[PDB]
Amino acid sequence: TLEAIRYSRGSLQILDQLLLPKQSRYEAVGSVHQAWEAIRAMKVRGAPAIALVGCLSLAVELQAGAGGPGLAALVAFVRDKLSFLVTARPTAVNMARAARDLADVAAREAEREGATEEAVRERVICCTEDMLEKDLRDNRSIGDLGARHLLERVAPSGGKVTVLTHCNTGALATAGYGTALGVIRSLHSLGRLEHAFCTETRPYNQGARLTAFELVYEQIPATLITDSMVAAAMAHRGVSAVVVGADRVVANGDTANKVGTYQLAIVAKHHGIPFYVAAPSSSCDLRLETGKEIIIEERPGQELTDVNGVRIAAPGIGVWNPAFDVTPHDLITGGIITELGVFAPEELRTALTTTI
Amino acid sequence: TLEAIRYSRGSLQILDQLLLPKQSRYEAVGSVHQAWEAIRAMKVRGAPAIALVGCLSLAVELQAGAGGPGLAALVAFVRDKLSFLVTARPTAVNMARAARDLADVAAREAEREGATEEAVRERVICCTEDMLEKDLRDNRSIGDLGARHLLERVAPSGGKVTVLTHCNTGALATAGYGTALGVIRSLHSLGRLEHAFCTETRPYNQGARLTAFELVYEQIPATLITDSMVAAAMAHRGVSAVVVGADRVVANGDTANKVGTYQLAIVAKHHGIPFYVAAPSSSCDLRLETGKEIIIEERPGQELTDVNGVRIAAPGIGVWNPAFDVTPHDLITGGIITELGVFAPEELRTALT
Repeated sequence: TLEAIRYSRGSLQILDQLLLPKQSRYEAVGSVHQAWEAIRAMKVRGAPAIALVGCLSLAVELQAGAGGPGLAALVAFVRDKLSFLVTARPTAVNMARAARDLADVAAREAEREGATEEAVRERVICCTEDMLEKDLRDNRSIGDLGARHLLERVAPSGGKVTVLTHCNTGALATAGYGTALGVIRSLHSLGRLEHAFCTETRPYNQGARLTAFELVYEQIPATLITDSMVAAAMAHRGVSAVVVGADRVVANGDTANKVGTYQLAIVAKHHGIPFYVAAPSSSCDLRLETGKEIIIEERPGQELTDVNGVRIAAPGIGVWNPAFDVTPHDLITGGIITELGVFAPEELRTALTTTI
Repeated sequence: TLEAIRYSRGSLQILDQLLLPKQSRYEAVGSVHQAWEAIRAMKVRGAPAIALVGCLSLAVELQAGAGGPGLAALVAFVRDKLSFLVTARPTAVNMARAARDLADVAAREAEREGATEEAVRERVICCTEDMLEKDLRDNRSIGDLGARHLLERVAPSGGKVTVLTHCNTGALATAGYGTALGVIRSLHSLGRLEHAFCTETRPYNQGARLTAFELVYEQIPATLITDSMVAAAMAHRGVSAVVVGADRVVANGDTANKVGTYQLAIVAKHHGIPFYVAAPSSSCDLRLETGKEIIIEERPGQELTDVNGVRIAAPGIGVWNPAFDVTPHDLITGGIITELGVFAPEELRTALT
């Protein structure tokens, strides 16, 4: 119901994150170029959402009858818009990945016997619409499967749970519903969520800005705390499970995620509560054997020292501003929640490649 | 060293913390009333510093020939200003503690045979100056004894250390030198400090504002990080020890301190590095046995949701803003550093009884 992407045939709107959280407002995305400019201006947030916004905007152009006339002029049209869509924010694989599928889908269809301009046009549109429903359905699965495994682990006989989360993994990082925040939604909709705790997530503040927003909007009983209150909250506020998202999960289950996650896992262990990572398999990168092989992005120190255009920190001080940390898999005590089920880290590699 | 208090007989100045960390400005305090206002204004921070600024301000007035005349007049004068000083900012009980003792000092001295007005005047000034020296010399023992113990524990083979700290515990929270930051200063003078890490310490941002300022000022090699960055810094930036301050230490060594401290202790233990609480014995409270007797103050949520007059947090979210958490003595693996030296939590009661 909370939608950062609104799409219907011939109609695409996006929620402008630049205006959040004071104001929630939608912007109409008329063209591939508008999507490109919106993605780059960071109105659209989350690699899976960014991918979906670019491809959906192509389908709007196609619905409008853009591309061609011809067919090879239309395949050419599609491939050009995608490779241009890949240019917007090559932060991540999602756009490039989706571009291949569709472009492959167009080619296979154009290469079909009796192929026409019209067949390719609709086919590309329909697969694009398949993508969107697929992300929504997947995120729903992560939330439901995650909520179920968690209840079985923590309160199997009935009884509510209190969940603490980190950064933003909800409707504002995805097509809709979210991952870790999806799990919270499912618990809540089952009437089994006592309370949700969300951290500020310095220095980019996605937890204070975006997660708090979603929880208020959903009228989910929630409390915001600082990153540094996480242990006290586990000790004195009855937290019984921790669920986080992932930037990247590697083959052994080591998980790169927004910084503070590795701290959360340590603190969860100490208070003996299960630590869950919730991520789609498209977020699991099975090339890397270990979290060692992950480069940690370091961002400019000013982004840590300054907030809202004003420097808070003392002048001259050195700064370390890693965007992420890596959580070793032995701390992922709850599991890794995917659209294909919840997995113990040692099981992840084999389960992803051998089950549908 | 950095001075938030510059005092000479007949001259008192204070660093204005409001203008930090962008500017350094020193303000004269010629009167008890002026000190009272600077304290209300929060130009002066740290309970021991507040108490000293007030007592020294009376000392400055007492140097002025102010108070009296007679003897019994001067005592009432001293006692009136001290009781007056307490009114400004009573959350810190250090001023109230100081007022009694000084009032007791003026009285005890007034009570001597052959008493003179002059003898009480000077005595009260001299006592005030002794108080300042004691705070300074005590904080220095905390730093020196802490650093020597920390080095023997962590780098017995020689070699430099990297220390991570939390909130502000330096010259800007004390009379000078500081406690946990005093330990970092002492490691630095010994040439044994590789680096210092200081946390932001949300939501009042003392580490970002004040600690960073102190470290830069002393040209101590230092790096500021967020509170959520602590685990990654231990694991990947070679932290060899954690040293923090204390709001309060109870008899078993359970320690109440600026929130996030309990988190640091957990994370420190994970990475197998010693956790140190640095606190003067005057901050150790033998009346409570156990951390379970400590009541945690919760501050207003707007102080967490807003930075610098602007709401960061989304509208309508509930907020928890405890000022402190309590660290169980089991996690204090380095020890408790007092002006007498480093104590294991279990040694502490008999050491201070």
